[PDB]
Amino acid sequence: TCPFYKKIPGTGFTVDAFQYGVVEGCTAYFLTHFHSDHYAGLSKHFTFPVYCSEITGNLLKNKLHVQEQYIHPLPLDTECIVNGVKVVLLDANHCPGAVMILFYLPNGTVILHTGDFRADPSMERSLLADQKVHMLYLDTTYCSPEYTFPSQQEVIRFAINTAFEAVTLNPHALVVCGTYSIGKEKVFLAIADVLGSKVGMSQEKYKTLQCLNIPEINSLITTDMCSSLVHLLPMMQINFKGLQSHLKKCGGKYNQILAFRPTGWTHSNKFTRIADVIPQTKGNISIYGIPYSEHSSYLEMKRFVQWLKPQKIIPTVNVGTWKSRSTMEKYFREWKLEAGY
Ligand code: NI
Repeated sequence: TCPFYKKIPGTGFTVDAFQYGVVEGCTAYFLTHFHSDHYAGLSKHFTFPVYCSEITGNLLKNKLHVQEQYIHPLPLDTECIVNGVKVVLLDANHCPGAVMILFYLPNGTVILHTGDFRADPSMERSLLADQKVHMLYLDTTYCSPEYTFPSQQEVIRFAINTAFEAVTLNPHALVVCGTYSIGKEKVFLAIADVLGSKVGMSQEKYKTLQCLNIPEINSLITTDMCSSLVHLLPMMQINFKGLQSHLKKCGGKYNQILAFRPTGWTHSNKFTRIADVIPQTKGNISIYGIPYSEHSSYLEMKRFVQWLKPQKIIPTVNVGTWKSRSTMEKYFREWKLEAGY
């Protein structure tokens, strides 16, 4: 059965609720982004209306084989009427195609669902500035003060310089980047760009990337591994065993691997700076774990919520334990008392 935080009161709408069969009363199913916990249950046999961004729609069609007739793509930053209710989709600053959804209820209530997001001060000058929000359905992935990490810009600087230095010292070095879903493409794109290379990958991943409306993508990626010195591999394969095995396959083209594992937060954050991060090393192979997040830090989240001043907050992540729920409500109350709403 569909949980309460996936239902929108006073509508026939659900959000990211595809793994429960047919939901009684649902006239339209919203999908915020193309990540598997969120699309879980969609397939080519689905026969209800799906509302989403253009990019999420390209991926539903080509990767999941959902039929064209049930795909309703909406432009961003645009007031749209769906089943007689006004809605707006806004960029979530998560992965490609990810959105937040504003719902204007027929009774005058205004709801924001964030989907997954990385809060940013630029959201404070979207269409959110222009009216009040009564309920906030919030991505609470990192809702605790210990969850710190650098900006995406700083992480990317670190990766580019690490790669450029290593390959300038040893032109026979190969760079490998891990991936298991969409998101974080800037990591491998920025490294490839500084090395004057395209990114090589499997046919299945090249297909996924072609769905994303990235400018000049055909100049940036390829299925021809041999021509490229940046390779993507499934994240599971980013270990000494996997990478050794991969180095064999390149046929004496390369004598060293430098690899990057993008993670969310890791406890190495609580002591060490991005400047100071070191790899794990075995022989001619080095693996760097880098903290490239596409979710809000605690500080980013707190700033967004204090600016929005919602009357009620409904969390959508970490909801399964009494201790998590209780911890989150405490931070909400401090935030509210500090800012005066
Ligand atoms: Ni996500």
